[PDB]
Amino acid sequence: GAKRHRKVL
Amino acid sequence: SMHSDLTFCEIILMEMESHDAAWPFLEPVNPRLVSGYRRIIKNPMDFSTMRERLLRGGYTSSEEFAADALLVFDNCQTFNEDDSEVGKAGHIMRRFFESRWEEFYQ
Repeated sequence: GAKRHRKVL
Repeated sequence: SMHSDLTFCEIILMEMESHDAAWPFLEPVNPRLVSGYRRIIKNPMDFSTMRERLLRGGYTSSEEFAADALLVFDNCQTFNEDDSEVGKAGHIMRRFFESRWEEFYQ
């Protein structure tokens, strides 16, 4: 799955 | 010497790059692929940028090199979930980096 920011950010 | 220290830094960088887990850090992050990266990370750094700096003689000490390596690892921790593939990869790189830096103290 794709690289993505922490949900909280 | 500066030269012998920087030679060893170059070796550490090569050895990091040789790991399977180095893949997220080889080139600068493109925020067109990775949403919010520019908003969240103020000071981007990656291994290609470090390699170019070494080749041009832009590090005057192994401490300057270490500062960039740490930025790579800290940016990764900051941006990515710890259980993400990239998060995990940064933890692997930092651990390996420290394991090699130890040779300065043997």
